[PDB]
Amino acid sequence: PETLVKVKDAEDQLGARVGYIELDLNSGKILESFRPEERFPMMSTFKVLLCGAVLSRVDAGQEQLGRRIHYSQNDLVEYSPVTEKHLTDGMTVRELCSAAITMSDNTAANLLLTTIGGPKELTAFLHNMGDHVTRLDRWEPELNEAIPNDERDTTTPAAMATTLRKLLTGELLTLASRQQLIDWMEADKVAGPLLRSALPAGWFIADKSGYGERGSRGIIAALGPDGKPSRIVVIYTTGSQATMDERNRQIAEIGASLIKHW
Repeated sequence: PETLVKVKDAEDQLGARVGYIELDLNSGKILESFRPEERFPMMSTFKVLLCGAVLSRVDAGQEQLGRRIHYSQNDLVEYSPVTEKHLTDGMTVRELCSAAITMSDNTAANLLLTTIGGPKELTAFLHNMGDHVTRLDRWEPELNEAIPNDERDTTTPAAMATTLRKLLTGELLTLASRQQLIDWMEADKVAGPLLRSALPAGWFIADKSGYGERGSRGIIAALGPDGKPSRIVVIYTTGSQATMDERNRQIAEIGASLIKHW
C-alpha cells in the first residue's frame, strides 16, 4: 500500500493529479495503478513512440538508420542541443533518434516527425498497433502547452504503459529494433533526478522523461534488478504550480517506494 499512498500524498502536496502505472513486463498486466484512464500531456515521453514509428519504417525498408538528413539553422526550435551542432554535416536518422531520446532534442523530434509524415501519422501508427487512446497533434514545442482538458498530445498512464511494453518486447518490431530502442533509453542523460536517483547498484533502467507547461512532468521506464528490466513504470503529472525541483523529488520518492516494495 505504501506506493499508492506516496502517489496520493504527491497529489496533495503538488495540488495536482498524478497518474501512475506499474506493469509486469512479462504478462503485460497492471500490478498497480492510479488514474489509469485519465489523460495527461506526453511532453517529451512521446519521443520514444516517435522512434518506434521510425524503427517500424526501418524494419519495412521505408527508412534507413544511416540515412543522412541535412537541415538549416532556420529549422532549429528551442532546446536543440545536439542538432545545433551539426549544421554543416547533418545527422543520420540513428543520430536523430539518439538525440531525441538521450538528450530530448526538439529539432531532432521535429525532423523525425517529418520523416513519418507528422503528428497524424504517429497517431495512425499507434492506432494500428492497438493504441486507440494516445494521440499526437502538434509539433515541438507547441505540444507541451498542457491546456487543461485539452486532449491534444495526450496519453493515459495505462495506454502509454501497454504501448511501451509492445514496442520494447512485443511482436511489432524486429529484435534488432527493440534492442536499439531500449539501448537509446538506457542512455538517457536528461532524467538524472527522477527514477534513476532511486535506483540501487546493479539495477537496469531505460527511460524517457518529459516536462512542459503548467507543471507538466513525467517519465516512462523499463527497470529491474540483476541488470534486467522486469517492469514498466509510467508516472505523469500536470497542473501543479510546484517547481521543477519538487516535481522531480516527488517522482523520485514514488520510485524509492516501488523499488523498496518490489
